[PDB]
Amino acid sequence: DVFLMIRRHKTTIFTDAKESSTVFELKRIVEGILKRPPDEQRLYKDDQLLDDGKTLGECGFTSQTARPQAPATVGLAFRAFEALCIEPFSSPPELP
Amino acid sequence: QEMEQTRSAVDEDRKMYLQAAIVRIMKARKVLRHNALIQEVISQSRARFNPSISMIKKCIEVLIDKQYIERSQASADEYSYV
Amino acid sequence: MYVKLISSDGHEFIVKREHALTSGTIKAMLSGPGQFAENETNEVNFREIPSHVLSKVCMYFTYKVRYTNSSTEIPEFPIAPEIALELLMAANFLDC
Amino acid sequence: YNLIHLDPRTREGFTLLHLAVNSNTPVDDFHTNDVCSFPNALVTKLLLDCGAEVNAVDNEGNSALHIIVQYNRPISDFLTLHSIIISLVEAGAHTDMTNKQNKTPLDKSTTGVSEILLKTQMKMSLKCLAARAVRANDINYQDQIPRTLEEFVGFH
Amino acid sequence: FEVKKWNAVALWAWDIVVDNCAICRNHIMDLCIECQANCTVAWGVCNHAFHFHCISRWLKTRQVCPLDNREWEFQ
Ligand SMILES: [Zn+2]
Ligand SMILES: [Zn+2]
Ligand SMILES: [Zn+2]
Repeated sequence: DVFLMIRRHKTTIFTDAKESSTVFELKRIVEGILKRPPDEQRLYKDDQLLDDGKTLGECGFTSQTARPQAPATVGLAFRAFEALCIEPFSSPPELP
Repeated sequence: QEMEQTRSAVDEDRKMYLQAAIVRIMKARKVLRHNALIQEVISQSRARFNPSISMIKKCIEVLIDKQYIERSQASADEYSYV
Repeated sequence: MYVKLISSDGHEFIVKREHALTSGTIKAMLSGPGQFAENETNEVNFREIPSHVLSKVCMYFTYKVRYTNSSTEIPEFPIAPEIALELLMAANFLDC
Repeated sequence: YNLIHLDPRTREGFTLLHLAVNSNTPVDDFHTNDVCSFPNALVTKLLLDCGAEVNAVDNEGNSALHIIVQYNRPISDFLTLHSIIISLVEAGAHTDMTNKQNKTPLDKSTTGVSEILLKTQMKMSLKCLAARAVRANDINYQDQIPRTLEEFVGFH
Repeated sequence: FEVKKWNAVALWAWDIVVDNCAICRNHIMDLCIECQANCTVAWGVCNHAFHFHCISRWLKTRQVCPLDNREWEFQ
C-alpha cells in the first residue's frame, strides 16, 4: 500500500498502489484518468528517470516513507519530453 | 475421549463450586466444627451435584494452602481463617 | 470514479470519488444539477481555499480511507503550524 | 424531557446526565443501594433519548464522556461501561473535546479498558485534528474564524 | 480455486487482554470466592490482572506472581 502524489504542472493525482509492483499499470491508470495516449507519460522521482519494468518500492520510496501523509514529490511530464516545471503549492500567509 | 473429559471438566468445575461454597459458609459464622461444616456444604450444594465426603475433605486441604481457611490452634476440628 | 478538485490558485487535485465522498460538502457538490457524469473527471471549483490546504485535505481523505477502522496505533497527522487555522476553516467548509 | 429542558445543574456544574454517568454520585444508604447504581446504562440511555445535552460541560469543563472514562471499575461492570459509552457517542458526544485543563478524555481515561473502548468508538475528522493543532500551537483564532467554529476551537 | 458461498461460526469475546482470575478460577466479570457473598480488579506490571481480594491475600502470602516468578506490584 504505497501512496503517491503524481504531479504535472498544476495537476496533482493521489494514487494508491502496492509495495512490489511495476510502473506499467501506473502509467496505464494515469492514462485512464488523464484521457491521453499512454506512451508520453514519464515519471520522475526528484528529477531522474526510472525503469519502466522496475518495481516502485525499490525505486527510492517505500510504504514506510510514502505514507497516507505526504507521499512523494513524483513529477510527471508528457512528450510533445516536456520540461519539468512542476508548480509548487501556494505559500501560506504570514501568520502573526 | 470427549465424553471422558467432559465428565472431568465438571470435576474441576465442582471443585471451584465446593471452594466457593466453603468460603461462603466460613464468612457467615467464621468458625464451625469439621463434621458440622460437611453437612452444611452438602445442603447448599444439593440442587446441583451431591459432593462426596472425600472430595470436600480434599477441598478443605486445598483451601488451607490457599490460606482462606485454617484449623484453629485451640482445636483442630474448629476451622478459622487467615 | 476519479474526481478533480480545482483549487483557488489554479492547482487541480485528482483523488478517488470514494476518497472524496468522506466529506459532506463535496458529496453535496457532486450531487445535484451539473453532476457532469463523465465518470472520470467530476471537476469541482473551490474558489476560496488555497492550494496547500486543498492538498492537505486530499492527504486527509487518503489518510481517513486507509485508517477508517484499523491500525489502533493510529499515526499522527502532521498539521504544520502555518497551515492550521486555514485547514480548520477548510475542514469546516468541507464538513470533514 | 421537561426536567431536561430546564438544564438542572449541581454545585460543580454537573448536569442531570453527568450524575447518572459519575461514579461519585451519592446513592442513599437505605434500600436505594440495591437498585440504584451509578453509572447506569439504562438511565443514561433514557436521558439521551429524552434529549439530554450530551456535550454539556460542568464547572471543570468535563463533559459526559470525560467522567465515564475516569470510572475506576472497568471490568466488574464492563457491560454497564460499554453501553453508556456507546450511548454517549451515538447521541453525539465529542470523543476529542477538552476540559478547562485541556485534557482529552483519552488522556483523562486513566484506564486501559476505557481507552480501548473510546479509541474503538472515535470517528476521525480533519476539523478535530486541525482544531487540536490550533489549540496546541496557541494560534490566535479570535476574529479569524467562523463564530460557530470559535466554540469548536474552544473545546477541541 | 474459489468458493460460491460460505458458512461460519465465530466466538466473540470482550477485547480485554486478561481472561481469568487464576486464584479463585472465576471469570473477572463476576466476583471472587471471598467476595460473592456479602469487586475491583487489580492489574499488574507483568500484564497480570486479577481480583482485588485474591491479589491482596496472595501478596499477604508471598510477593510472587501465581503463574510466573516476578515481584508483584500495583498500578
Ligand atoms: Zn479471584
Ligand atoms: Zn471480591
Ligand atoms: Zn504476573
